[PDB]
Amino acid sequence: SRKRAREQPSKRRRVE
Amino acid sequence: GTVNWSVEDIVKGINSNNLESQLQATQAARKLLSREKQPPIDNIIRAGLIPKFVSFLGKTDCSPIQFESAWALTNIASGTSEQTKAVVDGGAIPAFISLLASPHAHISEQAVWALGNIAGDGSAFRDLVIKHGAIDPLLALLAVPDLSTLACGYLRNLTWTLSNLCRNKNPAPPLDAVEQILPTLVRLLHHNDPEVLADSCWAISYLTDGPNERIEMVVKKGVVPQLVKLLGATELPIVTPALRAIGNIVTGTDEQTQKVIDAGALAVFPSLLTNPKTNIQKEATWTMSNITAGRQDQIQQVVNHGLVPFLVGVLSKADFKTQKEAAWAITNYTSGGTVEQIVYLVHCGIIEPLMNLLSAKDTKIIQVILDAISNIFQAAEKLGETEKLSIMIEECGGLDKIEALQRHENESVYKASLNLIEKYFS
Repeated sequence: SRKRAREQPSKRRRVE
Repeated sequence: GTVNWSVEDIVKGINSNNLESQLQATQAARKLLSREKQPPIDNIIRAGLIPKFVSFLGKTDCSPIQFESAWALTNIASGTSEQTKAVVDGGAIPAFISLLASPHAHISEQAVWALGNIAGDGSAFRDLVIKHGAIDPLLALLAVPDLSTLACGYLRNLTWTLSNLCRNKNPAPPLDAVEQILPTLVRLLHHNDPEVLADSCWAISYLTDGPNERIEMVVKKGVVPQLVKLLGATELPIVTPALRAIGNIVTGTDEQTQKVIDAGALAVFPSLLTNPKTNIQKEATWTMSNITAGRQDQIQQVVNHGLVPFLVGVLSKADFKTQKEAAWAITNYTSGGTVEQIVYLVHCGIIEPLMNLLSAKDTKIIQVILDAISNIFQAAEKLGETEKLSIMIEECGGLDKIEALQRHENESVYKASLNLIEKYFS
């Protein structure tokens, strides 16, 4: 076929 | 009180065998680890504090130390893979899963968050969190008749953690885990909080980033109409993953692609293809290129929605990466389209911007464009209009770009290019 393959953080620190 | 303790003093308090002293020291550790700049994560690990923190997670009679240690460990696990590994190596996974059942919302919430950081490390820890049985108690927290009754911060953390269970490849998440999560994810995808919607869309984008069998699992859940709706959101953090998920789905079968079209996605594309965010334009143009790689009736829908002029526009002026997706969209269109569809494309003005891109210093886009031109000439042959096309190309200066390409280093370029000149220009 002609189909082709080709910002949320993976981790978050709790601050304050 | 517990502000700016040294690690040495934290160690002293933790080693005291006085639970209240240990609580004060754990809180002090939490404050070091929660500070705005450069938390001393490695220093805390080197001090050997992780096993103590993990033991404190089980202190049911002292909910404050459960909370403080949960927060401390969450932040250690938020760091590098080695830092996350230290937390896992200390036995934290089952201890956090046990805390999901805590009567204290702020504690169960912290456990949700910590497990999200651990799963977020990559496929191995994601799958290990799943093996320890995290999914059933996570989903149980969302088993309410109306999600609106839950605290919004609480709901956002649960959604984010669930999205990390859907994330990553090599391998993708276990099929049974995906099936187990999907119904709750669909419910979150209909919830009216912008952050829950964004993270739900991210999760769906991960689940659709794979083989057609994975796409089908999602499409079958009937989420495409809701994705198309979110595609029209005013919040960029929602539009971005909604568009990625839609883009992923149209890499699938012609039938999966058709669900996207039936849901009304094409009507959103005039705005997506002119979006002031470069990344949105690029993703939308990539998506269009996979739709024009579809059936002739799907190409016809692209035509009917008036999207061909928008493709001419992106080809004429856009970030170069987007222009390359547009070149692909055109080559696919000309490869699969009818003669009539191809004629329509030329009438929309595709030739001049196509020729202008032949001066790009990118071998791939040159090959893609020469292919398109060849495809368009083949259509001209069927109408006996190779000359008219030959003239259009000369007039916009395309011929002495093609002529110059006959001397190009890449074999295909010089070769295709030679072919075109003799064949239609000689």
